[PDB]
Amino acid sequence: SSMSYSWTGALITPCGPEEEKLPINPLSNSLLRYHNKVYCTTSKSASQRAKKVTFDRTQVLDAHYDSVLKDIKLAASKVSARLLTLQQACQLTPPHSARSKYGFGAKEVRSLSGRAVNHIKSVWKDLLEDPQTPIPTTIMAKNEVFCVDPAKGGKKPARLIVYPDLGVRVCEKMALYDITQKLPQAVMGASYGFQYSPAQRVEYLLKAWAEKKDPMGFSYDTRHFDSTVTERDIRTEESIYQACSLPEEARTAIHSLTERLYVGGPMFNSKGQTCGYRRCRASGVLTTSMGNTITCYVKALAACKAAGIVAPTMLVCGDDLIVISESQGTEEDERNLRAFTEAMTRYSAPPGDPPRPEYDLELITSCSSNVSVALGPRGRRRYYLTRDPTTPLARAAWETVRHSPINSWLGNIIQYAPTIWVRMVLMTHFFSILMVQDTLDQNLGGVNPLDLPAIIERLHGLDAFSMHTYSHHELTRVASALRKLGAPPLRVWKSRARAVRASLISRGGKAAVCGRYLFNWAVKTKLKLTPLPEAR
RNA sequence: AAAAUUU
RNA sequence: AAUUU
Ligand SMILES: C[C@@]1(O)[C@H](O)[C@@H](COP(=O)(O)OP(=O)(O)O)O[C@H]1n1ccc(=O)[nH]c1=O
Ligand SMILES: [Cl-]
Ligand SMILES: [Mn+2]
Ligand SMILES: [Mn+2]
Ligand SMILES: [Mn+2]
Repeated sequence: SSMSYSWTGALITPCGPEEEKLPINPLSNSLLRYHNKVYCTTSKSASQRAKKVTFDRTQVLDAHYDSVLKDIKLAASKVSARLLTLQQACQLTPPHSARSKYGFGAKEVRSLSGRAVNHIKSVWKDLLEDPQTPIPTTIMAKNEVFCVDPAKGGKKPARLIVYPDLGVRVCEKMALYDITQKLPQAVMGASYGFQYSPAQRVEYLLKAWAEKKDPMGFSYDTRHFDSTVTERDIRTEESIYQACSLPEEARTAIHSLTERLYVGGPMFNSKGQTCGYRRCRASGVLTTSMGNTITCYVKALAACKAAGIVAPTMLVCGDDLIVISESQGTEEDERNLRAFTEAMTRYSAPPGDPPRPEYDLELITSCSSNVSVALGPRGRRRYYLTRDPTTPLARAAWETVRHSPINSWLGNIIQYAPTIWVRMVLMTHFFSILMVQDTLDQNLGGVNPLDLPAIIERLHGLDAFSMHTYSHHELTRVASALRKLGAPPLRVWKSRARAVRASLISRGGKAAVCGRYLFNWAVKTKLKLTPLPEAR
């Protein structure tokens, strides 16, 4: 029935200019050599993306769907949710949010300039009066950095971002922000992934695993999820929103956004031409994340039911899903998973790669990450979260006139501090760089490099400084990724680390603490690391 | 472009 | 600011 998009043939033009790497990358040329492999997805590539996501959806629901949808509305209605004042919504706007066509941007919105507020007032008026005229949206290519992979095609084409004008974005928040804060957790409970921290994610998975007599796990991800979302899914989304206690004024705003924006509309490129027409999710609207998550969850819980998955414990984040169930033997597990996929496929959520039962927690990947295990200081098993370092390393080498990658180095150091690739490679590089630069004291992304030990002890536990005996999968994957980007292998990073360590120690102060906690892995005779005052 | 988590 | 979807 529904085509996902149609296209005039106008191009998807760039919003800014898309910078090139330069013949010299002075921050990362000591980190890796293969700079030719590191690229940013361009707007020229958007054409290729559009072909891959334009297709005809058909959808066939069933008693299991209906049943799951019903139960989900009974959950929804134990929720009441308020409108947000025009003003409170204005100030959830991000500081750099793309400006409005009507002569103001986010500074004005956040400061409640009166031109901005009056335009927003009229926009909300029109939402309440007119509940049908479609609302124009802008279409743009997302710029992100990867490492080329010739196995899987060369370069990925850019994903498509589709969004309404700033005025409209504020009105969405007025109508729905409060819902986004309450509905998913109410509807999905413990299954709602975003509620958890990484530590909690890991623990939730181990508890789920431990409680099965005989566990089986898998993960699922939908190919081009936003384009698989049907008009009917979006209206069913509305009807889930409506099932809460709402002010009548919200209901009209919800219903109107739904019919005017969410289910479809025309799309314009940055130069103003009509680009095409859309009848799936616009990724760029306030409801993108909540919607995806709720919709994914309905389809998934139904498909579990269609396929016989026993005692499923779920975890859902957007279109990404893990299910840990009671195995019915491998012959049955294979068959049930094929059934799961058939169902999701009927529901219009077809797999990127077909899923597969697993019986070892390390082999389940979701949101480009997985759980792994090492040994702690006293020899106890320590479970932690990690990932292929390929992309983060490529992003670590993205230097342009307009972009430094140092913040990315730090981001990953914090998020993945227990991993062997952060501890040996990124930490070593980061500290080496700043020492020589003599900018340790300086803040970056509102964090002081010299706090890191406290920060990591707070977030990952003191065990992140003493972990050893990493897994084969993890050693293999790391070695393989450093070889792939032409970076030095782990032994060299051991040498560089000893030096960085010595120089930090002999600097005294917080540096020396950094050098002793972060790099104790690097010395032959360890120290005994005690908790840190600063952390509690 | 939107959200969540981390800080 | 970082990461993720
Ligand atoms: C664009 C999205 O709606 C997207 O389709 C969905 C699932 O992401 P995915 O990583 O599995 O990609 P597919 O589209 O399924 O190929 O998460 C949203 N999403 C994802 C990435 C992003 O920057 N913004 C976004 O709103
Ligand atoms: Cl231990
Ligand atoms: Mn997907
Ligand atoms: Mn309605
Ligand atoms: Mn996904």
